[PDB]
Parts: sequence; C-alpha cells; structure tokens
Amino acid sequence: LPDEVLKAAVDYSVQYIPQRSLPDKAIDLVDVTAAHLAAQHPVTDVHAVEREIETEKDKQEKAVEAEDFEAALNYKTRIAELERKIENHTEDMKVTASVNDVAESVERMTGIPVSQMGASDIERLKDMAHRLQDKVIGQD
Amino acid sequence: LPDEVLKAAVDYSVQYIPQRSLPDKAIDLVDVTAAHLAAQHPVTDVHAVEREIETEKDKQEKAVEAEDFEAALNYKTRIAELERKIENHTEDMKVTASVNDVAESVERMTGIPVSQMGASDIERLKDMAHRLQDKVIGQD
Repeated sequence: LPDEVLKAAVDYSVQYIPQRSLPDKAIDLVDVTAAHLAAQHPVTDVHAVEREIETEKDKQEKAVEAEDFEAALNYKTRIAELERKIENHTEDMKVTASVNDVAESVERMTGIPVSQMGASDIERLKDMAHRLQDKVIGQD
Repeated sequence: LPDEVLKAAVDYSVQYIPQRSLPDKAIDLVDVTAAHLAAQHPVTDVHAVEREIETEKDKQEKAVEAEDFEAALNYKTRIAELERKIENHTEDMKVTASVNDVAESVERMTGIPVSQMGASDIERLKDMAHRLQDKVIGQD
C-alpha cells in the first residue's frame, strides 16, 4: 500500500463520502481492494503438498519405529524440499493494485459512474453545472 | 552332560550314598559341577557393553527427536555390532567337566578321600579288608 494509494484512499474518496466515517474509509478501500485482488489466487493447491507431507511424515514415523533410518532420512529429505515448495508459493502471489484500480474500487461497491476522474476538487465545481444541463429539459 | 557323566553320576556315586535320595543325587552332582566349573567365568564384563548400548541408545533416541538420522543410523549401526559382541561372549564360556572331575565332585563336598577310584563294585569288597589291616593295631 504505497503512499499514492494511501493519499488516493482519502484524496480521491473524500469527494464521494458524505459520511462522518471518512477517516476509516481508507481501510475499507484497501480491504476491498485486497478482496478483489484476491480473486486472482483463490485456488493455489498449497494443501496438495501439505497432504503429501502428512503422508510422508506418517511413513517417517513408522520408519523410525522400525529403526529404518535410511528410509527415515529419505523422507526428511523429501519433506524439506516439499516444505520449501509450499513456502515459495507466496512469491507467486504478490498482491499489487494500481492506484487507478484502488480508485475504481470506489465505483465497484458504490455504483457511481466516475472512472473518468480525476483531481476533481475544482473539476466538479465548474463542470457538474455544465454536466447537468446536458441532461436537463428546460431553462438553463 | 554326556552319557558317561550321567552314568558316573549314579554308577560311581551309588558306592558312597547310603541315602534313599540317590535317584536325584545325579542332579546335585551336575548342579555342583556347574557351580564349580562356573568359577572359571564369574567376571565376564558383558554389562560393560550393555552400559555402552544404553548410552548410545539414549543418544539415538535424542538423534531421532532432533530428526538427525545420519547420527541415528550411525548409532543403530554401532549397537548392532555391540549386541553381536555380547552374544558372542557365550561361545568363550563353554562349560565342560571331565567325567573324572564329576567323580571328584563326590569328594569335594563330602571330604571322603576316594580320588583313586575306580570301577569299585568288587574292588572295595576285596581290598577294604586289606586296607583296614594296614591301619589296625591287633589281631588280623
């Protein structure tokens, strides 16, 4: 969550939050951002290796009771590799929103068509009046 | 306890046992024979290796808890040799009386000077009379 995301979490959102709860709205945007970014990796089969380890460890415990330590060492050898495989899955699951994607979160869960924005402290002040009359039927 | 010892346990001993308990006297002679033959090997330090095994096994149990199975295998390797050393001590402790030594047991725990014997069913019948007069003072 770099600085431009933290700033965008309030500087972009303050325009569309009439609530007293704004100071904690930045949490909701990064929370829902991670929730939507988490749609990329909900299906990593980390447990496919863990279930293999629990099997190989269960054999290891039996190789030990039989005092078969060539077999027991071979299993500790494989599991160590298997454990390193699981821990390395984290590196394939970096969660990185663009600040534009964080700004788009403001529309996704609000339904307010504002993806065109913006640095819009002044832009809305002057253009929303013109934006209105484009849809008005009557006096200007 | 070969056949000549079993025969000697009664055939030699019947001459000097006025007891009703003769049929089980052969047990006493082979029992005391082993007791006297056991004076050759009362000091084998079989436990000197067993105490080494209990140490190496105690390390082995710790090598296993640490999952150090190069060390654990090395200890199972040494103990196996150490266990074979103990079991092979039995072969250096064969217990073999001569039938003459079994016959000498009849004197050792009785105190009756008869090592010169013998096949003496008839020898005593004829010679004990002559053996007497050699120690007599008087008429023949």
